[PDB]
This record gives sequence, structure tokens and C-alpha cells, in this order.
Amino acid sequence: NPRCVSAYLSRPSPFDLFIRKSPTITCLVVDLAPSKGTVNLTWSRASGKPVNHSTRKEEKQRNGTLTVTSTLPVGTRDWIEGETYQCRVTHPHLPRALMRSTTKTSGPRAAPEVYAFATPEWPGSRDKRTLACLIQNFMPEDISVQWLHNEVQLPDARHSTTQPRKTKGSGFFVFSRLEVTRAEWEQKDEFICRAVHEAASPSQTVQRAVSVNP
Amino acid sequence: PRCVSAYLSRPSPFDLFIRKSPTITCLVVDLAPSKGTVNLTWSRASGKPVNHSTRKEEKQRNGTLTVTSTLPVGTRDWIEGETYQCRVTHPHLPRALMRSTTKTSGPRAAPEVYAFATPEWPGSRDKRTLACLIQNFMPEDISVQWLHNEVQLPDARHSTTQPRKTKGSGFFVFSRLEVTRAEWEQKDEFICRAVHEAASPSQTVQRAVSVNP
Amino acid sequence: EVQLVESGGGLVQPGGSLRLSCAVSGYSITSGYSWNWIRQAPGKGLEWVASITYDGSTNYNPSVKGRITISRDDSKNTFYLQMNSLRAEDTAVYYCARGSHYFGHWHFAVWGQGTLVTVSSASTKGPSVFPLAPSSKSTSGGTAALGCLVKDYFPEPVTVSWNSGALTSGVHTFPAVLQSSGLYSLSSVVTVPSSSLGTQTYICNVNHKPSNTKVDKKVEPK
Amino acid sequence: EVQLVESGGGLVQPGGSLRLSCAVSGYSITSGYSWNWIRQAPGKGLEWVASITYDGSTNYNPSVKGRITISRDDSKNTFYLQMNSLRAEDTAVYYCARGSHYFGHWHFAVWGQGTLVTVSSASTKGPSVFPLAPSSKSTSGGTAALGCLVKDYFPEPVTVSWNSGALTSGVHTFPAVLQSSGLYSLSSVVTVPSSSLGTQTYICNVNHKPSNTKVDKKVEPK
Amino acid sequence: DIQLTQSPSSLSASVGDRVTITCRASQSVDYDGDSYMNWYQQKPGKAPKLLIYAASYLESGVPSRFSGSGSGTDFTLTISSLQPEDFATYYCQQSHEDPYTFGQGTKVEIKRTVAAPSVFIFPPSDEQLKSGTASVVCLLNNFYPREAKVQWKVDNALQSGNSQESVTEQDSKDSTYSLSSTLTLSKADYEKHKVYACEVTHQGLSSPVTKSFNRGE
Amino acid sequence: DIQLTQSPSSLSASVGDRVTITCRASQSVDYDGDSYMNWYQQKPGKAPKLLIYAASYLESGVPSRFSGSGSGTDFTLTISSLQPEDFATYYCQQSHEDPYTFGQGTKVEIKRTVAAPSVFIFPPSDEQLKSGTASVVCLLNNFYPREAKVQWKVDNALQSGNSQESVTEQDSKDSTYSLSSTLTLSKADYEKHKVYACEVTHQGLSSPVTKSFNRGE
Ligand SMILES: *[C@@H]1O[C@H](CO)[C@@H](O[C@@H]2O[C@H](CO)[C@@H](O[C@@H]3O[C@H](CO[C@H]4O[C@H](CO)[C@@H](O)[C@H](O)[C@@H]4O)[C@@H](O)[C@H](O[C@H]4O[C@H](CO)[C@@H](O)[C@H](O)[C@@H]4O)[C@@H]3O)[C@H](O)[C@H]2NC(C)=O)[C@H](O)[C@H]1NC(C)=O
Ligand SMILES: *[C@@H]1O[C@H](CO)[C@@H](O[C@@H]2O[C@H](CO)[C@@H](O[C@@H]3O[C@H](CO[C@H]4O[C@H](CO)[C@@H](O)[C@H](O)[C@@H]4O)[C@@H](O)[C@H](O[C@H]4O[C@H](CO)[C@@H](O)[C@H](O)[C@@H]4O)[C@@H]3O)[C@H](O)[C@H]2NC(C)=O)[C@H](O)[C@H]1NC(C)=O
Repeated sequence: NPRCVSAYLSRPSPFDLFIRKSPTITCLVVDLAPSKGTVNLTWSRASGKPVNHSTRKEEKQRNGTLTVTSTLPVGTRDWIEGETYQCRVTHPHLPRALMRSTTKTSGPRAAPEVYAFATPEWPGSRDKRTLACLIQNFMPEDISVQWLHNEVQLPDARHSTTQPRKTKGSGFFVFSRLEVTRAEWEQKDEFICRAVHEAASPSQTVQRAVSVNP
Repeated sequence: PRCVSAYLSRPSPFDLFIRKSPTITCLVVDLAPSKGTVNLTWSRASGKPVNHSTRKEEKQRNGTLTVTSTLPVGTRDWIEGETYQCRVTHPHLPRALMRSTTKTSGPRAAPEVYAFATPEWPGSRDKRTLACLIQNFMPEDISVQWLHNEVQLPDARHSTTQPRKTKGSGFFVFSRLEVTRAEWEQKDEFICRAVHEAASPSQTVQRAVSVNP
Repeated sequence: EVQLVESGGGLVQPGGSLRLSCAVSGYSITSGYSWNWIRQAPGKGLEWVASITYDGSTNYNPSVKGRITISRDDSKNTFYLQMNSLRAEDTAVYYCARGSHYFGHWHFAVWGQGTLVTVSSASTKGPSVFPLAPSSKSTSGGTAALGCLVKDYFPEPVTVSWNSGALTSGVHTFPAVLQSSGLYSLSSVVTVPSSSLGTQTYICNVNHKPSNTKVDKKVEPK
Repeated sequence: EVQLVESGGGLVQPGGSLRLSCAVSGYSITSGYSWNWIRQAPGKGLEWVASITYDGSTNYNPSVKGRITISRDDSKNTFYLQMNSLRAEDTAVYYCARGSHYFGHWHFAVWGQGTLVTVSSASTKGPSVFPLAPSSKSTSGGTAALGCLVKDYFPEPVTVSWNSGALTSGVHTFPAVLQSSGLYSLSSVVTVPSSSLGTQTYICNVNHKPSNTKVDKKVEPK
Repeated sequence: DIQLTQSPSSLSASVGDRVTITCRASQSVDYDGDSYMNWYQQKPGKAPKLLIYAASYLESGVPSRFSGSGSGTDFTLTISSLQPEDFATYYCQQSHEDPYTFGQGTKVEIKRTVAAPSVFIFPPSDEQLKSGTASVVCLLNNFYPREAKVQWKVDNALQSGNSQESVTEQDSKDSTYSLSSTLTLSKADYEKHKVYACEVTHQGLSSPVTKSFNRGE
Repeated sequence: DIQLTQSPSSLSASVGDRVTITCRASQSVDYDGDSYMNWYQQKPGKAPKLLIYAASYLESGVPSRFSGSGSGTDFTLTISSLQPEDFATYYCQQSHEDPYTFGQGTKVEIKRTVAAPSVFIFPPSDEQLKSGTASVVCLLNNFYPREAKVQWKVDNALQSGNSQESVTEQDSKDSTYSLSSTLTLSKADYEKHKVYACEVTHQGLSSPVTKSFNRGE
């Protein structure tokens, strides 16, 4: 397993883009050697406008490699108009610089269909139940999912969301999994599965409620 | 950027417990076609001979070559904890690559199976979507099938996610199956079946679901 | 998507002046990017002429600097090229293009179709349009050839379409040739199923903007 | 230096037999290296035909194999190509070449100039040689053009020299053209100072081996 | 000014073949770890299209068979598998120093199998025959290679100095050419004679082809 | 058998420019750390000359501006600084497996400045007129580019179907072409008429040039 220095550049999450209205993009560089020098990581915009102060972050990994990230805030309108942002990575040990670019993404648009389910009780799990959410037939593939219980949004660490996979049609689908406790559904037996997607009209939101005991 | 990488899989629980014809596959990625072919060889810790592997090469969209080798293994050999090794040599590497695989060790827990159907709504009248949540199993090796009318549907009719960790100790997966009106009118019962070594007996667990209950 | 459309081209007298305009749509020319003029004289290579960035900074090629001006009209989302003391060597197709930025340098990622500027002491003349009639037994391929002769015009260009753009397949519009008279001439031809000669009507639509000419000649068998 | 000269080419009937010989000088064909025949059909690429090593080991191209034989004569330091059942496809320029060895593989480091083999049922015909006389209509300023018309021969080739090889600069011997008569024709021309027309003698030396024709035509002005 | 030289000036290659175009700069266009040379494609009648910027980065929507390399003063554009629609002139262009400058261009022609022309002849229209001039047009359609010969014969009397030719660029789908030959006569001379013939010679024709008509029929 | 494909099929480049030829083999010609691909140069009228053997090794006496590279199935010949004498057809050739095979060849032409032809005309010899035939010859000497037009006019009557042309290959020193046009007549028809003219049109000529003579002088 040789370690190859690779770079990645994400798009803003629909949540940061449409809800918090604080969109950001992140340049991720992996498989760096700690004992080697540090990388120079710079940004550029197609419009020629200046870029904002990005926030840099480095992390030692268990597999003995270094991970460098740079997060850049972008204008909401700028991004949506269809601006192109670029990240460039240089290292004296790297033969050739790395460059990745990101943009709005174009193509057909379809709002997501949301379905929420609760698992029946299992022998053993007296006080645990699992909630699941199917979100499908949306495009493009960018989508954000949150879980709300008692009108407050749960921490992102409480639930797991799969990556977008292609349907047999043209759209995409994702699954979301949320483990809940008796204390929670007894306080209030309503859990909201919310999806944020650019094609959802209006306010880029679609959601469904589910109950353990209906 | 081009990174020469090698991977070596374990047998699917289906091939292992049902077909009783388990195989392991050594995958090599990011090769240059005109640079000649790689040498891919197998080995066993016991020293016993390896069966004839099937080699397979395919050019990729990104202009690289992908080489795979699938090796049939004895069911009893594997379950008793034999170790199989794959080695890749190329004149240009020139340090060889080696991957190894063996029976899984650790705690074992059977999978819990739940199946759900999406409600009817205009647009999806002649189609419905079935979903299956399989969770709290370990180890992560698992194969999933869908059966309708007691015949097993072909793979590729459904999509199955890879195992991720629960908040507990087990793993989970999701399975998605689009079904047609013609089928649930023929028979409104669809089985989501999981094959897992900790499932008692016959390494099988399943759950049924109906479009119109 | 961004679109760029040039206008103001055509015939100009030697020593005369030139005003080209680039109408931009889909993006605001004050919002970003660079905005350039590039020209291509007949049978020759490309020459960058002038540019204006979104913040108003201008730049010119020394080859033509001093008789040249680039400017913009924000309300019209248009930018302009002004040239004076024109010579025959200024005869060229003038493109406008939007430059995209990459770490301190620009590249021309989006172009317009370009407009022809002709410098000559000749007069404008609209074309005559004559039909090239298809024959009986025109082809063994069961296909028939017909066309329009677009004769005696100046300057370039003329544009030719068939059935108002409905018919595009099989069409060959030949390059204009300068006749000894000093006027241009070309033909546009199309192959069609001979079975359709009775049923289908074939019209060639000829436009010569310099002379404000627009003609629709129906080509019938004989 | 090693030198290879092939001979035996010329006209051959279809189904007839062919012997080409490569006389080698400067090196002994039993001392080392491989000795090969390579052919080049008109307007097509090169095809390796046969080889013989210094120890007599032979090799053949299966494409042409079974109707061919390669051999040698040490006393004459020559090696030969024998072909039977000749076909129109065998019409080609045949080269002999010495292959040099490199770790189990050979490459052709020395070549002969080649000989043309023409397969046809027509008969050989020697050329008529006519002068292209220089005159004021063939004089530009200080240079005058003169030449020889080599007409009606078969098969190819003819060889043309001027003043027995003394005059080479400014000489242009054109490719032969097949006339409708089925016979070949060409011209050889040379430009010279018009001042030399009175003083200097110009002789074209025409050779057509297939018919054993040898001509020396003096070209005089006017 | 930074001068750019391209080679070859022109080339002919078959479908599926690799094409290589070189650009040399009079001075280095390197700056801060990147080389600022751009590549453009200009098809007939169209404006230049950006293929590659900053030496090796592919513009969005551009086929992957286009690739760029090089640095300093030495740059290379590669077309890995040539296609009929790739018929164009390719330009390199430096954006490192003002004024921006282009190379002189490289013409890429497609080599294909020989194809004889379909020949057509067109009498002058009755409309034009009211105008004073008579134009007889001969069409050579869909042929290759570009080289062709057209002879006009009025009552078998060969014509010269009264005809003009025009040739299309190579077609982007089948890589053929088309040619038009226009014979220009006075109305008086046109009516004075009966037979009008267009004789075509081409590499794909075993025998010269003649298309003709009789005036009045 | 190993098949070899070369590209481009043909190219035109200027003196001093880099030329690049690619050779593709149907299977690998590698063995024991070497690649057994050879490159040859064939100038007009001459036999092939070895430039490179085993992919990258320069044959003795070959200029250093020739270099080879590549391996497996991918090979490249480079001419770093093209010279007029480099006008030739270049062949790749594999020596890895019997039978040895050559590529189809790549023609390298030199691009130079335009040069107008010097036109010369030659009446038939008295010697030929006794054979019954009369050949009139027109010479276009040392011009560029290759494209030229030659018209034969006998007493101002244009000729066709009774003339043939031949063109030299590009000269190895000044990269020009020369052309001959031969008008063939019977003695009877030749002695019938008075004026024989050769009209030449070329890109280097502002006006078509005519060379002619009167029979008997
Ligand atoms: C040592 O350990 C570290 C940490 O675990 C590893 O770092 C990981 O490296 C892999 C690749 O080597 C990274 O995976 C890639 O991530 C890209 C972006 O990932 C993030 O993006 C968002 C926001 O964070 C999340 O959705 C996502 O989960 C990640 O957080 C992807 O763009 C890549 O996509 C891949 O798949 C797609 C299609 O599925 C392809 O189109 C792509 O080309 C690509 O193949 C990819 O998934 C991972 O993010 C890294 N993690 C961290 C924390 O840095 C080292 O790899 C490991 N090294 C060794 C030698 O052991
Ligand atoms: C050109 O295009 C090809 C085709 O897409 C790319 O090849 C892929 O390369 C990536 C990484 O370079 C491979 O990703 C890895 O696949 C391993 C094999 O798992 C598969 O096993 C079977 C059979 O395929 C199935 O279960 C399933 O299809 C799996 O994909 C994985 O084991 C790897 O796991 C990684 O992720 C986990 C967590 O997510 C980590 O813990 C691991 O350590 C590891 O990082 C990984 O997913 C991919 O399989 C290749 N696909 C094919 C078809 O060969 C080339 O990479 C691409 N070239 C370039 C330059 O991008």
C-alpha cells in the first residue's frame, strides 16, 4: 500500500448554502509525510476576483500519514451564478503541482422524495429503536440530511448517511440511519427527517415525520 | 494522479455457505497498458498448491489497465483458517506488492432484518420501492438477496450499500429494490434475505414485506 | 451560460473609423473576468488587440496602440472597440472573448462568432439570387442536387439557409470567390430525395446585411 | 567499407522464373552477418523476403514462401534470390542488405541501391532519345535550360547522366510517365549559364539495361 | 514580445492515429510552478475554442483525447486518437507577458480512402438569362483527395479564363471535399451554341467523367 | 505477425522545427531490457538508410538531431532541428519476431518561402518528327509550393487529353519542385499549326506567365 499524495476539492453542502447561507469549499490533501516539509496550498477564482482568507488545518493520522485541509468561504450568489474555484498544491518533493477545480454543477433538476420508517421492536432492544429515511429521485446528487426531534436539530454525529447512488432511473438516492432511545420517543414520539436540495421548491427543503409507536 | 494499488477480497458469505463454491479476488488498479503486463501469483501459508486462478484484464476510461485474478478455494480450507496470499510483480515497480486474506476473527452476532415498502402516491402507481435495513451484525462480511414468488431475483435489480459501523459494535447495510405492479399483483410478498455466518441455522436470516398490506 | 455577440462590422472606407460592440448576456461584465478583442485577418493567424477587466483596467497591443480604444457600457452590458485611421491590413474577422483567470494570468475560454470588417474604397452591392434547378435523372442514388447561385455582391459575408433552417443535412455552401468584376459570388447546394421534388418545396434564404438584403428564392424543378 | 550491388532485375513473364544476385565487396559473406532480400512494391511499404546467415542458415517470409529460395556462392562472394511462379504482385524494387546482429535480433545497416523487377506479358522496347535544344525561349537572364526526351520504352527503368557523370548540379530527371501506348516516357533537364551554350558541350547518356540500349545524345542550341 | 513557433505547419493523419503538435516560445512562460501556454482549436467558419489552459489543464467539456504537456519554452499538444471532427487549425498562445501572442497555427487534415466525385451540371436559370450573363455551374460532390480537374467544353470547344472554382473545407463527418466550377458566358454566346459539357478528372475515376446538357431541353 | 502503424501519414514543417513521428506495434517488441524497433530514412531514388536500431541507439555516422524513444508498443522518432536534406519517407521496423515487418511510412516535407517558377519551352526535334510524332515540352523549374497549373494552347486553341505531367520530389538543397508538361501531337497536326504556347499559373506569380514559339523558328 504505497501512499500517493492526492488532492480533493468539495462543493458547498446544500445546508451551508441554502440554510446557514455560509457556503464553503474544502481542499483536502492526503498521504503527506509528517517528517517531510509542509505543502503550500493556494486558491484562485475564474472571475479574477480575490479569494477570502481560508482556514488551514493539519492532522496526524493513525496510518502514519499527514492530512492537510484548507477551507475557503465563498459568496452565495457567486457560487450559484456558476463561479469556478480552484485549489493548487505544491511540495518540493512533489514532481508536479496538483490542481483541482470545483463548480456549481449543471443538469436536470428534480426535488427529492422523502420516506421515513421506524423499526419494529426486536427481542433484546427493549429501550432502543432505529429510524430510517429513504430520500430518492433527486438530481443533481448534492444533498444534505438532518434529523430533528422535538423541533431541535440533533447533532450530526447521531446519524449516518450513505453516499448518493444512481437509481435505475436518472435520479439519485440516499439512506439515513438514526438510532433513538426510549427516553427520547417517550418525551415526544415524533422525529423529522429533513433533506436540503436545490430542486426542492421553495426554500430548498423537504421533510417527513415518523413515530415509533403510531 | 496515478497510484498503483492492490486489493484482496474474502469470499462472499453466499458463495461460501450457499453455493459452497467460495472464491477470492486479487484486484490491481492504475496500470499502464503499453508498459507490458503484470505477473500475479498466489500462495498459501500451509504450503499446499493453489488452484488455477482466472486472470482478467480491462482498459479503463481514465486510460489505465485493471488486472484481476480470482482464485477458487476449498470451503473447509477457508473456514478452518487457511491464509491465501496474492503477489504482483512488474518489471517497472520494482518492489513487489503483496496482499493477504484469511477467515475473519472476532466476536460474532447475527443480523437483524427489517423490510419496508414506500406508500402509494401519484407517479409511483405502477412502481413501488422496497427497502431493507440489516443491522447489528458482525463481522462485516454479508451478502444480500431479494426473493419474489420463491425465486431469487437477479442481482443488479437492487442496490446494496457497504457495511458501516453502528453506534453499538455491529455493522449495518441498506438494500433498495424497485418492484413493479405486475409483480406484487402476481404475488404481494417480497423477501429480503441476508447470508451471514452468525445466522442460525444455515447462515440465513430474512424478512418479508408487502406493498399493499 | 455566457453568450457574446459582436456587431458593428461591415464595409469601411480606408482612413475611416470603426466601432465594434460586444453584447454580453448571461453574465455581468462588471461582476468579473476579462473582456477582450481578438482579430484574424484573412488566411492569417490570430492577433490579440485589446482587453478590459471587470474593474475597468485596460490594455492594448502595441502593434495598433494609439489609434485604438476599448470601453464599456454597464447599463447595456456591452463593451466596445473603437479604431481610426483604418488601412487594408485592418481587414479581419473581429472576435470578442471572455478571459478566465488562473493564478495571475488569463485564457480565452468563451468566444463570440466574430464579425467581418472589410476595408475597401468600393461600394456595397446586394446579391442577385438565381436557382440551380434539379434535373430528371439527376442521380443513380435516387437523390437530386439543387441550389442557389448568389452572384455579384460586396462585401462579404452572405449567409444562406434552406427552408428557414429546417433543412441542414446535405447542404454545401461554397466559399465566396472574387470575380474579375471585383464582386463576390458563391453557390449553396443540397442533395435531396428525388421522390420529394413533387411534394416538398425548397426555398433558399439569402441574407446580405451590408446591403440590408433578405431574399427567399424557391428552387423548382424543370 | 561494405558495398552491395544487386543485379538480375528487369522484365520477366508471369509464371516465369527470377534470379537476383547481390555481389558483395569489402567483406566476405562467410565471415559473418546476415544477408537479406527486401522488396518494395510500387506505392507501398517495405517487405522483408528472405535471409541467409554466414553459416548458411536460411529464413523466409511465409507470405511469399514456397516459391522462393535464397543461396550463396562463396567463390564469387555473392548471394542469390530465386523465385518461381511469379505474379503481378511480385513487381517491386528488390534490395539486398546486410543485417547486423544485436543480442538475438538483426537490423539492416547496409543496403544496395535496389533493382526493379517488372512482371508483365509485354515485350521489351528500347527508348528513342531526342534533344531538348536550348533557345531564347529556354533562356532566363543568364541561365539556359536544356535536356533529353527519353520516349517510348518498356519496362522501367532508364538511367540518365550528363557528360558521363561530370555534370550533376542543376540536373532534374523527372519520374517516368506511362503513356496511353503502354510505354514509358521521361525527360532529363539541366539549367546552365547561357554563356556556355556556344563553348560547352552537353551530352546526355541514356541507359536502358532491359533492352541493352546505350545512347549518347549531344544537345546543341537553337 | 514573446514569439511562438509551431510545428509541423501542416499534417495529414488517419482516423485513430496519434497527432502531436509542438509549440516553442522565444522566452520562458513559467511562473510560480505553472506554465502559461494555452491551446485552441479552430474549425472552419467557427471561432477558436479553448482546449487546454496553463499547459496541461483540460477545459471543461473538452474530449479527453486532447492532452497537453511541456514547460518553459517547450510545449506539446497531443490528440491521442484522431477523429474526423478534429479537422481544424490548432493554435498555441502564451498569456505570461503582454501583449498576448498566438502561434501561426497547425493545420490538421484527415487522411481517408479515395472517393470519386458525384458530378452534376446546372444550366443557367431563365431568370439570369434575362439579366445579360449566363452562368453554367458544375458540381463535384463528396470526393477525396482534394485534387481534381474540371474542363468546360462548349460545343466541344474547350474553355479557359472564363471559369472559376471553389472548394469546401474537409467535411467534419466523412472528411470529403466538394467543388463548384462556374462557367461565365455572355447571353449572346450562350444562345449562340447548343452543347455544354463539364469533364471531370479525378484519382478515383478510371475514366474522365463528362456531364452535359443541350440548350433548350 | 507484428503490424506497425505510423502517424502522421504526411507532414510539412519548416527548417529548424521539431518533427515527431509515432510508431505503434500490434504487440510488444520488448525482450530482456531492450525494445527491438528500428527506424529507416528513404530519400528519393535511394534505398532506406538505418537511423536507429533497438528503439534508441543511433547508427554510426547519423546526425545527432535524430533520436528515438519509447518501449513496448509505443515508439517515437524525433528530428530536433529539421534540415532541407531531411526530406524523406521514414519507416519503423520491428526485428523482435519473424517475419520482420515495416511500417507504411511517414512522408516529411519541408515548408519554405514561396518561389515562382522559371518557365521554359521546347519544340520537337527534327529527329522525332520523322517517327511521326511531335512532343512539345514545357518546363517549370525550382518553384514552391508544389501546386501549379499549366495550359497548352495551339494557335490559341486550348488543349486537353493530349498532355501529361511529371513532378520532381522536393530538392534536398533548396526544397523546391520542378515540373514538366509534355504535349503530344501527330506530325500532321503539329505542322498544321503555327503557335504553341505554355501558360503557367502559380502562387508566386502575380500574373499567369506564358512561354510560346512559332513553328519554323
Ligand atoms: C490514512 O488514513 C486517512 C484517514 O482515514 C486516509 O485519508 C482518506 O483518503 C481517502 C482517499 O485516499 C479519502 O477519500 C476520498 O475523499 C474525497 C472527499 O472525501 C470527503 O468528502 C466529503 C466531505 O468530507 C465526505 O462526503 C467524505 O466522506 C470525505 O469526508 C472523495 O472525493 C473521494 O471520492 C472517491 O470516490 C469517488 C466516487 O465514489 C471518485 O470519483 C473519486 O475519484 C474518489 O475515488 C474519496 O472518497 C478520504 O476522504 C480521506 N480521509 C481523510 C480523513 O483524510 C488515507 O487515505 C489513509 N492512507 C493510507 C495509506 O492508509
Ligand atoms: C480509473 O478508474 C478505475 C475504475 O473506477 C479506478 O479503479 C478504482 O480504484 C479505486 C481506488 O484507486 C478502488 O477503490 C477501492 O476498491 C477496493 C475494492 O473493493 C471492491 O471490492 C468488490 C469488487 O469491486 C466490491 O465490494 C466493490 O466493488 C468494492 O469497490 C476497496 O477495498 C477500497 O476500499 C477503500 O475504502 C475503505 C473505506 O471506504 C478503506 O477502509 C480502505 O482502506 C480503502 O481505502 C477502495 O474502495 C476501486 O475498487 C477501483 N475500481 C475498479 C473498477 O477497479 C482507478 O482508480 C481510476 N484511476 C485513477 C487515477 O483515479
